[PDB]
Amino acid sequence: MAFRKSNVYLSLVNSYIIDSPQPSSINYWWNMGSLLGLCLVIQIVTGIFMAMHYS
Amino acid sequence: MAFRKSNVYLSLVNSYIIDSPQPSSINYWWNMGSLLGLCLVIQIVTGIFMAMHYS
Amino acid sequence: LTVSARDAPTKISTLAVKVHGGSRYATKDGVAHLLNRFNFQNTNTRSALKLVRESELLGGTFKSTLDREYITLKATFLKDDLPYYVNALADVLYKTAFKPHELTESVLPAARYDYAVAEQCPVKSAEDQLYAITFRKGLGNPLLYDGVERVSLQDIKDFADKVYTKENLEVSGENVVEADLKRFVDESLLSTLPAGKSLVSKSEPKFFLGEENRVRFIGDSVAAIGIPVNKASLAQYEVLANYLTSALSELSGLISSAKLDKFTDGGLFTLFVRDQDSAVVSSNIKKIVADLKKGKDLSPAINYTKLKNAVQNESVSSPIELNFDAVKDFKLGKFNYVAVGDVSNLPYLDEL
Amino acid sequence: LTVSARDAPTKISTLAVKVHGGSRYATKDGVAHLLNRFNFQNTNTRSALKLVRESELLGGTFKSTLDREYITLKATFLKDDLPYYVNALADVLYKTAFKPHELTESVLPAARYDYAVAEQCPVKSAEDQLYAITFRKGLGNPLLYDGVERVSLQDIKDFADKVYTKENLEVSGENVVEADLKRFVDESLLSTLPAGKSLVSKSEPKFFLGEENRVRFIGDSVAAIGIPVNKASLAQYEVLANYLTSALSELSGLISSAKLDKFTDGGLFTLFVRDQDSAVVSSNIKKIVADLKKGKDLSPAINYTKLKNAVQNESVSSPIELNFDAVKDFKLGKFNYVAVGDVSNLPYLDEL
Amino acid sequence: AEVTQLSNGIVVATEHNPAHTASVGVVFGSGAANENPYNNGVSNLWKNIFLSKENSAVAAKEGLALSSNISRDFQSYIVSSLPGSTDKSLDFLNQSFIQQKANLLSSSNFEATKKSVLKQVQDFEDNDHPNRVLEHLHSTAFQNTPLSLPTRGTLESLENLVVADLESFANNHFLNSNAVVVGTGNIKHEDLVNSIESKNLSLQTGTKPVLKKKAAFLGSEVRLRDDTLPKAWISLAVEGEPVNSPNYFVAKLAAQIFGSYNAFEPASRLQGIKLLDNIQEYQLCDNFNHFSLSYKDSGLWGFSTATRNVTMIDDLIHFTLKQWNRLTISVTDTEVERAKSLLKLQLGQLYESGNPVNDANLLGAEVLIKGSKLSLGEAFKKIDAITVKDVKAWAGKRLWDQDIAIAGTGQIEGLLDYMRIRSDMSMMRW
Amino acid sequence: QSFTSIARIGDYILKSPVLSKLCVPVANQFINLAGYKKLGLKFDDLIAEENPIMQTALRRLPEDESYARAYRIIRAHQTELTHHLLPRNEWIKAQEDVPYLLPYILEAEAAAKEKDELDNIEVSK
Amino acid sequence: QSFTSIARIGDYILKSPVLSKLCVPVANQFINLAGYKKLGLKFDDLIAEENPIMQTALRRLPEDESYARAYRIIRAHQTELTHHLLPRNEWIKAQEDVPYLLPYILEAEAAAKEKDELDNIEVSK
Ligand code: HEM
Ligand code: HEM
Ligand SMILES: COc1c(O)c(C)c(C/C=C(\C)CC/C=C(\C)CC/C=C(/C)CC/C=C(\C)CC/C=C(\C)CCC=C(C)C)c(O)c1OC
Ligand SMILES: COc1c(O)c(C)c(C/C=C(\C)CC/C=C(\C)CC/C=C(/C)CC/C=C(\C)CC/C=C(\C)CCC=C(C)C)c(O)c1OC
Repeated sequence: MAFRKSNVYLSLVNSYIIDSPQPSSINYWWNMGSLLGLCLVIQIVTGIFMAMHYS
Repeated sequence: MAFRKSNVYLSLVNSYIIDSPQPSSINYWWNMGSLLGLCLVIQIVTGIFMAMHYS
Repeated sequence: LTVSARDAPTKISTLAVKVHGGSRYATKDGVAHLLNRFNFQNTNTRSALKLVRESELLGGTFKSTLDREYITLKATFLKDDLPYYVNALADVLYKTAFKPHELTESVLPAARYDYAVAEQCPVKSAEDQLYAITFRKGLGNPLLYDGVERVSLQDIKDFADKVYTKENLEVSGENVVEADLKRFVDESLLSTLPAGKSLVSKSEPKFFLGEENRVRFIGDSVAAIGIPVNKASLAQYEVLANYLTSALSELSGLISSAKLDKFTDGGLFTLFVRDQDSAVVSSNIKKIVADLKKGKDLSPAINYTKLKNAVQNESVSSPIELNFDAVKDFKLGKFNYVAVGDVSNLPYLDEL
Repeated sequence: LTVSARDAPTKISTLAVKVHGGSRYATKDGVAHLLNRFNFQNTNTRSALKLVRESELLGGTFKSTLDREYITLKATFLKDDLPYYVNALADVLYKTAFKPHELTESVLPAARYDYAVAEQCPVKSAEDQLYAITFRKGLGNPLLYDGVERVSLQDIKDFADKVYTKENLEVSGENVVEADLKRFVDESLLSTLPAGKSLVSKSEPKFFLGEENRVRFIGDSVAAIGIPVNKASLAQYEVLANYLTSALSELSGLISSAKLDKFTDGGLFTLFVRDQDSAVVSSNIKKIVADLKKGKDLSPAINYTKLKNAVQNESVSSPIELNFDAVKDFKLGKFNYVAVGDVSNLPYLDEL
Repeated sequence: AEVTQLSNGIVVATEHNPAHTASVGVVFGSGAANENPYNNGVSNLWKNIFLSKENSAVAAKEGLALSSNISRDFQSYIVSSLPGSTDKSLDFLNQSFIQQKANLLSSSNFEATKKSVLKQVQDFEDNDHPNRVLEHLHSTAFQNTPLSLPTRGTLESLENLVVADLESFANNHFLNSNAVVVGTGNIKHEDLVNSIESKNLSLQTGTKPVLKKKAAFLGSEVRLRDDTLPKAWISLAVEGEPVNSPNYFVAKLAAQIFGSYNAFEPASRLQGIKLLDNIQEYQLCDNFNHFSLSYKDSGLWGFSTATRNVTMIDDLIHFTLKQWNRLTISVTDTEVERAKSLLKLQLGQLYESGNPVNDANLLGAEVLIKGSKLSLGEAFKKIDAITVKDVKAWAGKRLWDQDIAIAGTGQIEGLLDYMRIRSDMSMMRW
Repeated sequence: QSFTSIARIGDYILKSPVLSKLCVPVANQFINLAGYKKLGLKFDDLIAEENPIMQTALRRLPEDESYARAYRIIRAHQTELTHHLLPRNEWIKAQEDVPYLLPYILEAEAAAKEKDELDNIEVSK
Repeated sequence: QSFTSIARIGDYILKSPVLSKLCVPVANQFINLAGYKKLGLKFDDLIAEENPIMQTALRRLPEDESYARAYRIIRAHQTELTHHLLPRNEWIKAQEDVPYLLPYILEAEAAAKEKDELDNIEVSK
């Protein structure tokens, strides 16, 4: 099978992000969850770099 | 099937910690890995409680 | 509507509704099988589930058996609960729902498993082959459903219409007060059934002799002979079967089984030679056909084959008796033959 | 060791080693099948893999076909590469490895699929049934392996020993210079084979007439008749088959197929009626047996059935010819019959 | 090996080799590609009365055998004789296509033939899933364009066809300028051409057919999902080569590189095809076969496949298309050389079978398009001259980042969307 | 809420000609405003199916209705994603908007309710 | 390291009676010190099996040897976990310590090596 399927780490990525079967009709309201993951990343990255200077 | 198998979170616990098939003959040298997980927990817990008082 | 009975000082009674609707009379192949498998499904007042849950609490079970001639609906229970099982059996005969989903979910699976159990026992494949070549379209009809011709839900319903009638059945209770039984049958849905006709034809079934069939089979090899019997010449073949299955005959340890299937209008005698390899099957039957062709008897089992033909207690309701203290001699005329198994290593009809 | 040939100004030659080792001569059931499936596996000098990879680069393929009589090892290639394919075919006949794992991994699977393809086409189930009842143990041997009796690796080897001999085979090259071919055959492992005996018996195969078999089958229904022919009376049956499969006969659109299988010592005529439901199969054959019983011909196809019996180009190496401009009349004596399919709805032999 | 073609009033083409029998026939330069959406199936119907019990008995008395073939670009009616009767075949041809071409279309004959091509085309759609899929491939690949019409016609245009439609078609396409008379077997050129120039009478000479609009490939798909079928059958193709393309042979060779496969044939599992390493591990299919289909205006290059592995169809498609990627970038010398040898072998087995009816169809179709037949030895010269550089230049134009056409039936839930398939027509590069 | 319960309340209203003449017009207008018919759906296509009753029911649906439900659902998703409604001549008409799955659902609920009753029956001596 | 290569080196030593008399005694003593025979194992039971060659080889092993390998391996694990050795009368004797799997391994390596050779053959005109 394709490597993205057979590899132990990549198959997680494949089943969640690549081949994951979505209902054809979901609208832009279903985009909020990815925006929440993005938000979580923005908060963590900017917080760590600030922590470097914070007392 | 048993709940420990059917539940989404518990089945992870079951397949890693409960029903996980081990070779009958592994000796005490195979106990070090759990001791490493324990160490990681001791370091994190004691570090967070100290961080509360650290400048 | 023949309502028999027989009391006793015991605790277990057994109602039984015999019905002339086995494979003998079957409009399409296996439909009698499907209907037998449809009994004790849902009625219009009682689900299959409730019937079981109720009868369990009372202390009795049901069961529906298929013959080459009879569909028998039997019920075994504690004595004093008689009316319930009379009305339960009544309900089934008069008004089973025949829902399309009961067909697909319960009846077809149960029948498919029935056919599968039988598909792997090579004496039964033989016995079926024997019937099909002797009586070519009567008792030689397939016992079980296998889907060679379509059977719809309607065909099963149409067949239930023909076969479940007042003229085509006999109520029969073992360990029952005949007074209360007749009283309960007439006071039920039994007496409110249409009574069409019975197909218990008196005319002897037309069987063809000197017939043989060969079926290839992975497993044990079995060679079988089958002889058509007369309506009156059947009680000698009965002693023959019990002679061949006894320590009196020298060739008893050369065969697997021998029996006479008694019907309402004749019968069929069967002999089964079965073993692993084809060499031992060839010899053990080539000997039998040669040893019975120069046959014998001298009424040696005449009290033993009367013992065996008596210990079939359920029989009573039993046909001809003193036909044993009559004829004691036996030849061996023309018969029918089937080879099942290692076929390229089994006798043809020529060399027997 | 009959080495035939025939040149031409073309680019594709085809070597072919015919060998008398089909189902006709088969010590155990299907062993000829297994051996045919074992050809072009590993030799002792060349693996099956290398043979393919080498022949591909040259530009030729191999192939091994099974008949009721012949195992033919054929090779199709570009013209000027002749010696290679002569020695390749030589290698196979003389020294195939017969490794136990080749049996389990390649040969048994390939044979199981062969049997499966044939198990689902009901005319072939019929054709096999026809052979098995006419010639009861010669050409009526099973064509394909199905495991009813054990066949070990040794049995396949023993059979290769009997059948692969100088006396039991004929080299035959289409589009080849006979000079170089004979030169290459004698200079190879072909001439270094043991030459036992040939089992091409001249005596007419003993066939039994008025035989019938009935096989139950889920699918299309097919009724077939099969007639034993004479060594000399076969070329009239050939025109019969081509008459029934032509617009001259009114009953051509009532049958699926009709043919004569010509052998070295006689033949078999077959007629196939096949359709979905059992009603149309019953009629279309009940008519044929009645229409040919009061048969006819008047040599209408005598040039057409000579056209068809000529356009079989590969045949040449062809038997009797001018037997067509001889007899033109046809009755219909006793034959053999098989019903496959909806069996409880198909004619018996009686009513035809 | 011969090719003698000369034009009298008609155009006569022959190829003789001492074999056994001789085949004579007329091959018209118009097929299903010349029909409409609405009279689609008229050619197939013509074929079927030509072989009707009435016409077929008249030939079998004389010891003649009948054969016909409907294609996309062309159409052929063929009689096989026994080779001295090469004259009595020309009698049956003219007694049909002048005399009986007003007697074959009798009310009772037409209705019994129409009833038989209806059971025929219905049986095809119900059961022949590989050819059904391949026919729908042409349908979507060439939609609203002559090559999209199926050769057997559709059930709906068929059952609404009348005698006048046969007539109108026959009067526009069975003309002299749209005909070639073909003879294969063993009979000489001057043995046939004299029997033709024996009788004159031109019949509708000077009449041309009707012109049209050119065929075009459109990247697209038709998905005939049926979960009750036990397999999935798929075909996938790019725009290939027309006959008389410079790359006619490069295309055919490219298809031979990946070739065809049958999982149950031991020998097939051993071929020198790199794709087989991928697909055999999890058994991604029961069979595939590549093709380079060529017609007058266009063609299809791709593959067809059948599989019971219905949860891994995406790996089948992915590995197959990654192999095809290689043709542009990394195909090896020895792959090309293997294909040359096997292309010759298969092209040989086509052009020289022991059956003259095939020879006639191959001769007829060729001479109708280019006015001549390229000899088998001339083809081999072209085949041997192909380099790795040629295949790469071809694939880079026809295969790499090009639209595809897809068709499938059966359990094709696992056949991913178009864009996923189409993205695999190339690879990421720096 | 079970369909047995919706049927109880609904049938009570439907019979009593006081409520029947009062409510059904309200209900009819609610159904038109809902809009599912403009997507080519029947109400019974809308029932949430991820539970054992509805899986039993859908299993028991005759083939031809099953293939039809499948088409209507696929056609609804495709139209939804294009942000259109169907051509009006393709809308489901009120005569077509039948409770085709309802009888299978009610049958399965009754079977289930009986099992629950029988698994919990008390006994008195 | 392939078994084809171990066999090459080993057979060269085994034939030349200079090395053969020098090494085999060393090798014999190494094998006794290894100790696997005291657990009831044959050397070939010890070969790491998680690769395609060894899976091909084990697949091709006759039934009776396969069941025997299975017992010896299970018996070895049980003895290992009890921190004992077997009774000495149960040890594998040198006559029994045969290379039973070696021929299947060598056969599979050759088949594999040929495929790799044929997949990569160059052509010269
Ligand atoms: C889900 C993640 C987080 C959320 C919602 C969050 C939210 C906030 C908020 C509301 C403030 C005050 C903002 C203001 O200045 O008015 C803050 C301050 C701060 N956060 Fe976070 N935070 C997150 C993660 C982190 C992480 C992982 C770090 C890493 C050390 C971090 C470090 C800090 C620091 C250093 C400050 C003080 C600087 C400042 O006022 O912006 N934060 N955070
Ligand atoms: C794998 C985990 C960790 C390791 C191996 C580790 C190791 C260490 C070491 C070697 C020191 C110096 C010890 C000394 O005083 O001589 C230290 C100090 C410290 N660690 Fe960690 N640490 C870990 C995780 C954490 C975490 C998650 C925190 C949370 C904030 C933390 C907070 C601190 C603090 C506050 C100190 C200074 C107090 C002290 O000197 O003990 N540590 N750590
Ligand atoms: C079936 O439904 C789905 C669905 O499954 C998915 C996956 C998506 C797509 C959305 C996503 C995949 C979101 C995924 C994201 C997450 C789960 C993020 C988890 C959170 C984190 C905070 C990540 C961890 C990060 C860190 C530890 C930070 C790293 C820190 C660094 C590099 C510090 C560097 C600095 C120095 C000085 C060294 C859908 O849209 C969707 O419906 C349409
Ligand atoms: C097949 O082989 C296996 C095997 O699979 C397993 C699982 C085991 C058994 C061993 C394990 C399961 C080890 C598992 C442990 C881990 C993976 C730990 C991961 C690490 C962590 C640091 C956990 C995360 C913890 C935190 C974030 C800390 C929580 C903090 C708190 C509560 C702060 C509280 C304080 C305040 C003020 C609120 C084996 O022994 C074994 O071979 C014999």
